[PDB]
Amino acid sequence: ACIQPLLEIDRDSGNPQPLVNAQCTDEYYRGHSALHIAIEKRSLQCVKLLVENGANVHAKACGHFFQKNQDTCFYFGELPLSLAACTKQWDVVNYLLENPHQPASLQAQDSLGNTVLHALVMIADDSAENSALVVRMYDGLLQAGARLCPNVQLEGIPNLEGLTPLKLAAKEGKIEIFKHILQREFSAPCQSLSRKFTEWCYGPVRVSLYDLASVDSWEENSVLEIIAFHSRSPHRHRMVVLEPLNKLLQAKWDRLIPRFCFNFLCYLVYMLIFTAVAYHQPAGNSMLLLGHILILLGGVYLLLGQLWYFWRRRLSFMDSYSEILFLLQALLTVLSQVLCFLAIEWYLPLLVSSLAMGWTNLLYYTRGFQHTGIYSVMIEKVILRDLLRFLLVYLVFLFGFAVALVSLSRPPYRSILDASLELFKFTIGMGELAFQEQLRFRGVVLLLLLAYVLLTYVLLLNMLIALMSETVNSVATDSWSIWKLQKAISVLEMENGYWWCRRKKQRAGVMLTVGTRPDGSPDERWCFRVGEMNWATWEQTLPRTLCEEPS
Amino acid sequence: VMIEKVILRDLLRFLLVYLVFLFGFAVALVSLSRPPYRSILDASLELFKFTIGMGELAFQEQLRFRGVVLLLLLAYVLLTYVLLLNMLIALMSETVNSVATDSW
Amino acid sequence: ALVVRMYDGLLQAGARLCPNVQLEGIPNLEGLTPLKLAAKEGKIEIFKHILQREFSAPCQSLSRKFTEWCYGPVRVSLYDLASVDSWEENSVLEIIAFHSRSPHRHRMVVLEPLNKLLQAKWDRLIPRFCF
Amino acid sequence: SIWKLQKAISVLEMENGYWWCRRKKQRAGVMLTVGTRPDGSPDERWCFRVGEMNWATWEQTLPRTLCEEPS
Ligand SMILES: C=C(C)[C@]12C[C@@H](C)[C@@]34O[C@](Cc5ccccc5)(O[C@@H]1[C@@H]3C=C(COC(=O)Cc1ccc(O)c(OC)c1)C[C@]1(O)C(=O)C(C)=C[C@@H]41)O2
Repeated sequence: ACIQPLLEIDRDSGNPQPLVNAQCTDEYYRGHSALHIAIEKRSLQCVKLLVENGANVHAKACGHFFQKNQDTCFYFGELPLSLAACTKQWDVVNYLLENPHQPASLQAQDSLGNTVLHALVMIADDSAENSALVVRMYDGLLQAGARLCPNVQLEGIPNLEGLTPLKLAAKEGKIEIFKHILQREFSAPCQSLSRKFTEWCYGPVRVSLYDLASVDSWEENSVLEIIAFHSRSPHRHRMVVLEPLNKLLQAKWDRLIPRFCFNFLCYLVYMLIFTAVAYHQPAGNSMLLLGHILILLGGVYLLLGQLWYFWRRRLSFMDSYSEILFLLQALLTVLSQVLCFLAIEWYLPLLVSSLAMGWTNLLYYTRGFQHTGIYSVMIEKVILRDLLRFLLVYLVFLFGFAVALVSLSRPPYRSILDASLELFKFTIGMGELAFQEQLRFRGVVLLLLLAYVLLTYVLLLNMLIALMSETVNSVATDSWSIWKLQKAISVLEMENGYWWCRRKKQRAGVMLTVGTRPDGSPDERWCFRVGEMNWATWEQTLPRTLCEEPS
Repeated sequence: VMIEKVILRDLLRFLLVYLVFLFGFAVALVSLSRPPYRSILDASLELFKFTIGMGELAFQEQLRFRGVVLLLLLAYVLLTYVLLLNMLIALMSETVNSVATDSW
Repeated sequence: ALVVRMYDGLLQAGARLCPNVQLEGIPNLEGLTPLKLAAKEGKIEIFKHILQREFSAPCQSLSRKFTEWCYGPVRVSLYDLASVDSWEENSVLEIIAFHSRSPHRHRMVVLEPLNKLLQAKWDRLIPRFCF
Repeated sequence: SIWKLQKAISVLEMENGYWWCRRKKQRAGVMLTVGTRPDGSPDERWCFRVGEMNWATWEQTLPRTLCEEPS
């Protein structure tokens, strides 16, 4: 009851700065206002009453409680309409849009650049209860924006990074709203906000068109490039399998199979030349000088290509494993030929080390096939995860027992390294244990060898059952989707061209008139066709088609 | 039935990967060792003996580059243990997620 | 469900009949209140009930879980640490750790007021562990 | 959870102190007034703050709060 007479009193006194537009002053709670409180407390009547007296509906609540990544904070954006949208209050959003005094604007964006659609992207994590809220409020705000301001396209407005809500949902890793936005069908009042159409439906077969406005890799800063090279989430291999993306990447791979085979044969010919030059090193001196020159050129080529990769689209151990191994082999090759040109005589271990490393890098090209590509994915995952803690524990046990046997044996076990070598021979199955008959302390040496053998059998058995428990309690589609993500990164690399000659890339998909716009010229969109077959289509209603007869 | 399905499916890609690793390391040891490892075949035979459990490794004390030979042998042993471990868990991922009526 | 229903009913009835006496303070001859007994004997369901307990308008002081504020979906909930804290002698944490003999000890450490408190102790004691 | 129990035993042992220096232990959590008792003075309890995020809060009934603004 006290609100209306108090505002009448504050208007009667004649202040220069009003009471109803009041901002909190603290650093933790800066810029907060009574309108944010009224929207938080779910009271529509107090919102109407504060609006009619003249509350600022674009008040930017920029406090430290209202920022993104601080602990136990609520990031809704700054504006009141973004708060009303995030807090599931539909009638408050409706009144704030359609009031006669001081209308809230959908184009209005916060200090971080985010509009209300970006905020609805940011709040989503995972549930039915969060996801249904976010998709319903997203669709409702788009339809309300088409009603109130038809010329503005609300999904075009970017953040301060330069991202639209679709690119933001791709980067932050939100699967549910990204999957909703890519395939979105609207009805007869406003159908031009759709991204999915049906071109024709002759019986059970039909042809669905998908829009590729920001999805195609032809335009810079795509969705495909953001999933491949800019997203940091562990959701990245799941987002590649979705409905317009899988067929598009399969089409690009089927276009680019010949260049993959050509790059394979070029690398194989390089490694055979490098093998013959490292074998015949020790007339023929002319052919060996030509061979050394070709190896130096190949090393400079691979080194510059990998440096251009790391400069261009990076800034990350498991994701960039292949590029690291190619970089090490290239640097060791160039360094070894520099030392052979200067004759520093240490060129031969670097030469054979880069030779072995270059032959074992031939498993990069086994990702063209599924049957062996998933196998090399598993080799990466075994080397990076499960081998290193085993080596940690094993080297602790090994050098503890080595120093014990060196110091207890006062010709057997002369030094720490020569005792480590015999204790490592026990692991292979080549090591010798016996009753020495010359040492004074024979029984203790034999007891320590028996204990070492039992402990390392325990360690190997543990490693095996740890891998079995990790693999048997795992989803089958994960290895398949990691392989698909590797192919997607590979096809986006082959599309960009070689480093010495940048390629002129082409659009994908046909250009056709999808409909009429609200104003003037008809809607003209680049679309990608996916054929579909469904046998329950006789029950549901027939959708509107762009064409009549299948072509 | 299981013998045929093990031979045709699992063993051949393992042999592919293993022979790539094997002959890469064999040519490296032949060229690095300037009486040990006299030829490509005679060094491939020793690196294959390491898989049986019969293979001899030592600090050679006559070659100039002893430590690099020892380091390459240690790396070969770890990589082949990784490959056999992978083959085993790949068969277990095929066999755990299968219907029991199918072999019958 | 029987034990939690009758436990709450007895607390409300004793709060009505004899208000000054607190029933949950009276110890056994072993020295234990019912929360320490539920922690010691290994009973997960009633221990989990007592640690997060909310009562209503007639008898509100019998709760052990309070909400300090709720701004939208976020809230800060206040949990009482009367016998849970390791400052006092013969705690619930000491009884779960040492004096319990059940096979259910490791399941009782993961409960909602305990997980955050033990993480907040471990993040403070990291440097002495490295030392 | 077995590993969490191991860290719990470790943090109790480090909190108790060494044998040669019996360390003085400190209370955890803030002390604040929760409400009034049925007899006389208000209740002052030592409490531990746990933050939570819940999107089912709108359909349910709103609980009693001890403070007004999030501070
Ligand atoms: C960067 C890492 C992690 C790495 C660099 C080198 C030292 C490496 O040893 C490891 C660790 C290691 C050490 C000792 C024995 C085995 C493995 O594994 C690779 C790394 C592991 C091997 C095995 O080859 C692979 O990893 C398969 C592979 C290669 C290239 C790829 O692009 C690839 O992608 C699928 C997979 C290659 C080596 O370079 C090699 O052949 C020699 C001489 C040593 C290998 O270190």
